[PDB]
Amino acid sequence: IYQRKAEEIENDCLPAEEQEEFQECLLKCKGFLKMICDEYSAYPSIATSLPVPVETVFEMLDSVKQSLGEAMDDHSPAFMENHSVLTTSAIKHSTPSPTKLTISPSKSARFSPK
Amino acid sequence: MRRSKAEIQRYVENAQNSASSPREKSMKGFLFARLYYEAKEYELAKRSVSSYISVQERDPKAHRFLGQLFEIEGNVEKAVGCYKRSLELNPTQKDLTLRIAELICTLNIKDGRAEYWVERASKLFPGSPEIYRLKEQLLSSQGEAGWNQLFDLIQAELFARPNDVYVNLKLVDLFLSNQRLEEAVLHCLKPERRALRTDIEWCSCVVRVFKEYLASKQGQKNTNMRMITKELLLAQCDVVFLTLSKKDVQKSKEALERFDQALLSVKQSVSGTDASDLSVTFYEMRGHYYMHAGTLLLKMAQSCEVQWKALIEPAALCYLLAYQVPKPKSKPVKGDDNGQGFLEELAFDRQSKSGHLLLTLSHGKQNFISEIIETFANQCGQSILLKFLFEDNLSMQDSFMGSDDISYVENRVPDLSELSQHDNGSLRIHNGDLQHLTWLGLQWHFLSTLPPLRKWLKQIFPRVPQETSRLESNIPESICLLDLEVFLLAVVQTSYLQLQDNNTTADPNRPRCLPLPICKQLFTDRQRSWWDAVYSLITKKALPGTSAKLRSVIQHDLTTLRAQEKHGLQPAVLVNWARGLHKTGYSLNSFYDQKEYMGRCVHYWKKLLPLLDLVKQKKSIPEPVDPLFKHFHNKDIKVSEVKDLEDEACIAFATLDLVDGKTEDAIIAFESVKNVVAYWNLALIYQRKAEEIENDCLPAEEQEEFQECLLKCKGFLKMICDEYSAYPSIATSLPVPVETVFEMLDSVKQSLGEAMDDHSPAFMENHSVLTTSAIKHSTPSPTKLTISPSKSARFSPK
Amino acid sequence: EKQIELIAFYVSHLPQELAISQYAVFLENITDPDQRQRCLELAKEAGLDVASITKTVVENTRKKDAGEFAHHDFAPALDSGTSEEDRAKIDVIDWLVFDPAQRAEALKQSNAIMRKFLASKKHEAAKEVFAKIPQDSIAEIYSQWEEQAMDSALPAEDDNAIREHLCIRAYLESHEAFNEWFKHINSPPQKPTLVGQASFTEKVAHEHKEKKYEMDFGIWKGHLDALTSDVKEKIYNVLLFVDGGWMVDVREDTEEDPERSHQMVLLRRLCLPMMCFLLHTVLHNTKQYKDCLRLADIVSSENQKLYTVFSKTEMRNLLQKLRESSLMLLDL
Amino acid sequence: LDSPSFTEDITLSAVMLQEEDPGEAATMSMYPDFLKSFLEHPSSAVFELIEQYEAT
Repeated sequence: IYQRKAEEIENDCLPAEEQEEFQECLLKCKGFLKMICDEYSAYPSIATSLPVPVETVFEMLDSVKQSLGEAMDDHSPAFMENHSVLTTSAIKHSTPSPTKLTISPSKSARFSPK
Repeated sequence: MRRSKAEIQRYVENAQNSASSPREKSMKGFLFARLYYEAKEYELAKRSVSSYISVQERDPKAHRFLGQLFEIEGNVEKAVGCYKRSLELNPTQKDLTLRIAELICTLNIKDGRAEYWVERASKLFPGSPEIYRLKEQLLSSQGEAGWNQLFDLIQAELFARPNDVYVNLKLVDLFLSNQRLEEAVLHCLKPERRALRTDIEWCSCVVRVFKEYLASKQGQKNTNMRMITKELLLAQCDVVFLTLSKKDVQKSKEALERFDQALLSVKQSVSGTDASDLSVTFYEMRGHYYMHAGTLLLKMAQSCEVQWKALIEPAALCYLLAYQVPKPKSKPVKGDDNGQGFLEELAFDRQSKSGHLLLTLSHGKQNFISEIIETFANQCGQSILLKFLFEDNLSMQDSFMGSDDISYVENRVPDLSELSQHDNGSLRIHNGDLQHLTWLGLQWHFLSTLPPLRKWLKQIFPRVPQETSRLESNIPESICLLDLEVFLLAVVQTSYLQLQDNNTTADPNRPRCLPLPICKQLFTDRQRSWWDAVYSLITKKALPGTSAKLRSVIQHDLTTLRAQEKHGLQPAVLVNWARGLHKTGYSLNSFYDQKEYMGRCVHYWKKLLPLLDLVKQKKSIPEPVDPLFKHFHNKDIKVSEVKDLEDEACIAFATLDLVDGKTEDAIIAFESVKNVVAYWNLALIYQRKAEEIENDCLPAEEQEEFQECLLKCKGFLKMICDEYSAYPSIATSLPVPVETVFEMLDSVKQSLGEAMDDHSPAFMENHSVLTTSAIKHSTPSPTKLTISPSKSARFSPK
Repeated sequence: EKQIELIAFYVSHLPQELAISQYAVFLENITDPDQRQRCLELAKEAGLDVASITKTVVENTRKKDAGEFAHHDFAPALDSGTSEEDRAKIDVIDWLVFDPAQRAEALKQSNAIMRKFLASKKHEAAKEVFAKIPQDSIAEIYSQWEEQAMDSALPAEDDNAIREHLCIRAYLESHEAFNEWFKHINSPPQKPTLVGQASFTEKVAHEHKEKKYEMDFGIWKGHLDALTSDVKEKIYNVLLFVDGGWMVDVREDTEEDPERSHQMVLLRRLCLPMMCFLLHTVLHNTKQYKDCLRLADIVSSENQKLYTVFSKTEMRNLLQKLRESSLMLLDL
Repeated sequence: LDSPSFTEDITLSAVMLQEEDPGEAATMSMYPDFLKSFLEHPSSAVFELIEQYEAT
């Protein structure tokens, strides 16, 4: 998800705000890929639960390191300390009951299958 | 009822005869003074309050009231004395300190008391415009020492309030009085002054200063002269635009004449080969000149100076000339975006306005632009245009319009896709003005096309989420783009209905919508106050300390927009929202966007159903005394239309269940409605089910399911064709052209092959079993995330 | 059958006394203000005596509660909030305020309702009634009397009712000022406390908190002194009410209402001792102990005869309170 | 302009068929009509008033 978010931001002339969001997405991607590598290093049996060969996880981790550049390897902000706020409301996965077509035209679906 | 002098006097005499002591008579004197004041008997009021003050000398209210009586008599010095005494007795009366300062400055500006009272008032009301005016009056009397202090005061007030037109004008006049014309020019050229271009006095002052500067420097070929000539043409164009909106026809003629002469003076300096910034501005200002000329002709028709029929073709030529002016070719010069992007924004605004007005003036006549070019795009047509605008005041040689070449005009009808692009450009200059947005929304509505409100709202409000999970919240911070979209849809609809009810007696040649400068306010002051509050809060442009008041305005009317308890909406507004959101949502390729639009569409249908039950019961719908959206009784839902709206609500519910991936619940719901739109959605579901089964190596069971899906698809498509053959009016209810239904029916016949045409199994005889259990369309209440991982969502948007 | 539009006409065919009583009982069931106005319009169109009708509606609603004046034990019973029955008695005044010609009767009936609420210590319900009477009502009553071309003084009932309304105003203003003062005196700035091992930074932070406290205490005391002066003035306007004293009629040329006269004497015995105890409490807490003792001169004054409204028990309690203030003067 | 006699009667008959008692509702509908007829006729026209009650 964070890799695709970064690739959607990757257009050849980004504003400074979009450049920070791009770097944050790549750092989040690197974080989760590293967690997979750290868990695999602890328990090699996890290779059977992975949707992809572990080699593809390493190839993606090394591509994300190349895109981040060597200049950021020493500043890990504590990746998990700041989202301890929102109590328990049972997320109701509602499928839509059939309510009659009211056409409001103002969100083009942002998701093209590339 | 005003009490008569005789009634008050009888009441006073009775109230004085009942009083046991002279002191008790005087204690009632303040009440008597107020009664005499309400009767305008100021002398009796003074005697009554003075008799009260002689017993209650320490009452601040009595001294204040006595000061008000002396002020009405024009006895300013006695009024100031009584007000000082009231302020001494109660210092909490800050307003009285300001009134004392005003009265002293009015009596004698050279009074040394005036400085003390104005400075005391300045400490109580920092940055009051009235205190600035009193300080200006004092310092203007002090000569050269007053000049430096007045300059420092103006700089301090401009730092506190950069957008104050009056303070900015005074700084310019103060530069002119000291012969500092170069600093007046430098101040007018400041980029922060672009916000003042909406004011006629400011733009007229800028025009005056730049003309005086250009006159003073005649003969010096300076780069600064070309820049000031550029900004002079822009400021002249603004004066024309503002005069067209805020003044009469005659002042608009004189403003356009001064702009014509200004363009003529620059034409000799602009050779057609020079890609100079002045040449680019000159051609851009030529397009604005013709757009404003066409608008002036329509203004003359609106004032009944000339008939509409005589001015439609001349005005349409002027909008054609304005539309065809090429956009400035942006070279992105890395480093100073503020100057060239502005002319591109003006070009988009001109092209949007002129193109929509050409479509409005054509009334859908195919050859209209061709007839206008043949008739008026010649020297005789120019001479007629000049006579309509300026009568006998300008000759063909003394006019820019008379010397301009209009013979090279293309027969180009405005394209709707290009106009949609131009509209997105025009939104940058108007900064989310509700009049501009409503005007564009009406243009698209007159074309029977949904305005692209989603694109406009994302550009104006790039940080606002598309939807909220908390529709029951009325907190201003919970606003989403869909709340703003339904607001704009209702404003456009109510403006359209208001234009129709006013047009039932209008000339057939009258444009359905007038140009923005001459168009009446399309919305109510409450709709304005809500939109401006939302805009100011979200863009962080709100004045310091006003944010609590703005939040209260938003919170009140947000309950109406979300159809919360006692919303007071007319049902026709909810129908229009649900339809608008259904059409917009269905046209989106994004699953998440479709789900949000369908979810909000279904929300308004659920709020409308109980009102349809009231209409079926012939009960009146409650109307608010001051509604956010006016009720139009010509659009009250008829009892005959209630069933078709119940069926449309059921279709919207089934479409939401389809978008949620509950395909089986959606099939059952569509089969229940038994309408062409439901059969079309059923055909699309069974076609997609067949395409999901179509993989190049099917098992025999999957081949039977594929054939069953195609037979069901053929069945529903045939029902649509059979109903269309019975009633051709159904083509207006179909979501697609009837040709697309036939093309899909013929593709499904080709895929089934010729071998099955003779065995129809009775398509409806075998589902007569399951009794009545009210299908509760439950939206999920927020139950805490329990992750069970075992159903990959089967629905990819191909 | 809710056929409201027809009723006024058929009621006009009844004898006048029966028409008034029957229409009044009908209007008692109407809670909606738009329907109230429409019924008065229909009554006027039918030639019914709207003034006698609206008076009778108010009297009937006022008479529905024969609750005896409860003998209150000396407990500070907390403000008993406005009941739904109290709300019905407040909202019935709207009937008399609709017609300016009824302002004299609106004032008489509002005073009668306020007398009951004041005796029950329902001060907020009495303020709600007081706020229903428009502020121009006294001026309007004089204007209407002057327009009737009567060179005679106002009817002694209406003059006594105006005076009574002014007595109730002075009492409500004194109680409100006292409640504002009482909220303010119970909200003093908290003195910053030094923890017994404070670091150098915490000592400097304490010195800044202590300077802030001295400023906030200076402002709080200045507001307390202003509120103390206002409460003192307002309570004196009740205790020293002009021309015959608080809740005493000046015009004796009225018909004898023994129930009203009894209620006024009862209210004097309840309210005036209370106001004297509140004023002592204000002056004692603000350390104005010399002015506490001047309350003995005011209560014993032959001009106002306030000592006649005190019970022997309340007079003993007042003298004990005055002695507490004299002991604080001896400590000084 | 132009022609009431068949569609209004069908709508009113169809509305009264939805009431729980169409006889009581017919009686109730006439209460305002009787008062209106009484108010429209002066005390000199008492027989025109009765003819209007008969018609109602």
